[PDB]
Amino acid sequence: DAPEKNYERTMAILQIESEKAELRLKELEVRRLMRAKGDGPWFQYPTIDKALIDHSPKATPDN
Amino acid sequence: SWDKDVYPEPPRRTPAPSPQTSLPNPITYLTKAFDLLVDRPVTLVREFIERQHAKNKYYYYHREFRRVPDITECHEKDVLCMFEAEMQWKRDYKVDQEIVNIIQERLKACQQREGESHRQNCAKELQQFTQVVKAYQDRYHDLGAHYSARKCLAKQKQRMLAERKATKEAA
Repeated sequence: DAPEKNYERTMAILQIESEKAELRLKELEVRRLMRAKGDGPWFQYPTIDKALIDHSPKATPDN
Repeated sequence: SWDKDVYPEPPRRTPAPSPQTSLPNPITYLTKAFDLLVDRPVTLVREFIERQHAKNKYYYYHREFRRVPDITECHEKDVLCMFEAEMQWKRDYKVDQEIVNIIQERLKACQQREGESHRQNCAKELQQFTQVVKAYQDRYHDLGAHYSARKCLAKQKQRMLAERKATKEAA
């Protein structure tokens, strides 16, 4: 291979791998913030549905 | 051939043959025999091969590297620039190594050709060798086997802070 081919192929390899490395660091920081705060779409543990609640006028008024 | 400025030789001064005795030395006969028997067939074969070279004259070139930005103007953890800076510094490192090798060849050739008086007659080559070894040692020594342009720049910053502190404490 030419030294041009090896050189610019190495530059493309380094761009792809540096982008993957910065994205892995971003992925870890996103996981840390979402587990700590719980305001993201991940770690949304289930709660109780409010559609199960019956809002009909019951037998006694104080409820 | 080569360049006589990068590889200097002082002019050859051979003395004239001044025979004092009457006995003929064998060396003139041996030089004539080496010219007739040996030098002329070698010259004929070299002329034949050189005439075969002249039938197809093509060329090889010297590889030019244009100057990319060095490691000082590369951002931290920016591999697309500091890769180019690292390769540039490694090529400059090979070049500086070969410069030191050329000056070693000058020192050794002076120590041979000046004979017994080489301690006087090779002070210029010794001073050039001392300068280039001092510069090479300030530039690339003690870096380690994982040498990089970051290591060399950190060594240069350490040496410059030492020089600046030695200047300020001598103010």
